[PDB]
Amino acid sequence: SISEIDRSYLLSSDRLTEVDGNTLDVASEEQVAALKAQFENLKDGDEVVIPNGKYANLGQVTITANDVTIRAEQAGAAWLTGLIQFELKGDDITLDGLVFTEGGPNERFGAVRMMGNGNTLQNSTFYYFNHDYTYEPDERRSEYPKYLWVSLWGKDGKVINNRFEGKQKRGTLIGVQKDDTPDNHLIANNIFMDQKPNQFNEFDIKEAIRYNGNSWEAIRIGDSKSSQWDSSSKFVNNLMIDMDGERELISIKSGDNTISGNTIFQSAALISLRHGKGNTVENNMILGNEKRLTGGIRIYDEDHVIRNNYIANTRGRDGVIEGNADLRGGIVINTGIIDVANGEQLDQSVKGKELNKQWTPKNITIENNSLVDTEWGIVYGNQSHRVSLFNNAEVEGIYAGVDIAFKHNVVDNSQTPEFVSVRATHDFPLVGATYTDETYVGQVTDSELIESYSVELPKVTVENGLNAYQGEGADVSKLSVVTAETAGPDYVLENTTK
Ligand SMILES: O=C(O)[C@@H]1O[C@@H](O[C@H]2[C@H](O)[C@H](O)[C@H](O[C@H]3[C@H](O)[C@H](O)[C@H](O[C@H]4[C@H](O)[C@H](O)[C@H](O)O[C@H]4C(=O)O)O[C@H]3C(=O)O)O[C@H]2C(=O)O)[C@@H](O)[C@@H](O)[C@@H]1O
Repeated sequence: SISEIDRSYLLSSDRLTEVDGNTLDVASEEQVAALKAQFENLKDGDEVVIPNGKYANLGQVTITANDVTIRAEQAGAAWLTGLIQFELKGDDITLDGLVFTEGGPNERFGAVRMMGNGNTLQNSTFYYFNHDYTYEPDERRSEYPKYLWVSLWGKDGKVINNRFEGKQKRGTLIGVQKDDTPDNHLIANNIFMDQKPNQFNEFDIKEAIRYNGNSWEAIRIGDSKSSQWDSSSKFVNNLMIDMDGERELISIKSGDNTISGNTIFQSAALISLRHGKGNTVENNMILGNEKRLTGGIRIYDEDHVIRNNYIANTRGRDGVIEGNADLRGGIVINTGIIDVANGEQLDQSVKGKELNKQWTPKNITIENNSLVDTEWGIVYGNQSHRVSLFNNAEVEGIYAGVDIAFKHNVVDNSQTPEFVSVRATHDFPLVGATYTDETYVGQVTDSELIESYSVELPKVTVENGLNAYQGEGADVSKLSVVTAETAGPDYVLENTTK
């Protein structure tokens, strides 16, 4: 039952083999060199099968061949340590069953740079791959370097059935580096665990905290320069546990993406529609389990669809680092810095309103969500933005969300009705908000901004440990918890080192 879920349950499956790292032999400098030549002399259609063992410091491994598979002889038993980057330049390259641990990326765009079309990373495990690369506050501004683990630069990439555990230095774990056309990447059925910041005193440098405490996402799809183009990528059916990197768990920074059906458990980080248009966030199960600074989804930009999510037991309103508009709750409609009600846009040529700034939300559909025991439920934004991560001046000119349509949502704080189910604010009234058959039980601040809603719960049943509200809220038929029965590789590792 929902409240009783824990990591052990989420991570258990009888399908999983144990791979003992202690039973693996360390390849010699000679054997590593030989493995390396094999990689680089591949012909199209070939396979490289890596004998069980631990292989230190492969370094820069460039794959130019098409239609090749690089795989462990036994899944999980080819451990790649020290510095390594697979740079996948050919099309239709598959990496399969690899382990990256006790080492770090040889170049900052990750252990795996998926640059061709149809590249795949599957059944693989990253375990605390935070080591061996220089990691210092820089001379210019005391900024620590961002190192990713996987990056996607081509088309039709798939990152499926992997485990990405313990990313604990700065940098997004997966980055999509796209161009002007749709990418159609699939990031699905992965396990993400234990990302967290400030494990190496990065935050001790107080003047640099706004940026040093930023760029710890689990995934970033697109970026500010590319954000006004469609990616059409999918982040679906993933299991995320104790992912606490930063304010954004997932940063969507491009258009037409799907972020749906993921289970997000005790993660102090929000799905963030940061830049770009027309993104859809549906059927996710966000189970905060009462952990501080958990939350659902925060929203900038236009045309998004947020429907049928189940967001439960979340806590906390204000992130610890200031000036980053870090306002949390179940669903947060951010302020931005442009007058969208009069058609204003962000624009790379307009000083102060560049594409990396804050697009006031507009034309948002928020329907059939169930928010259960959320300390801050639907939060209408009031943040004051800074000019940039590096300029701490406050922007004068802050606007509220526009044309926000709420329908059939249920915010059920019947357990602790002192919790704020809907946080409206006369400081920033929404413009053209509509309310259709909303149900809000618990505190509603500035309720006179809201035309109508019901304060009486429909009939409530429990189906599969979820609340089902008769005729309203998230349809529980569309919802299920992702566990290691479908997510992650088909093995677990023993005798690893952080
Ligand atoms: O969430 C907020 O309310 C808000 O978020 C912060 O803004 C966004 C902006 O896009 C900002 O520029 C910044 O993104 C940078 C950053 O450097 C990030 O790591 C990423 O870098 C990518 C990108 O492809 C780059 O071109 C690059 O060379 O490296 C990549 C990398 O992964 O290293 O994207 C760039 C960028 O595209 O501009 O942070 C963003 C974010 O965190 O969501 C900021 O306004 C913050 O104060 C505020 O909290």
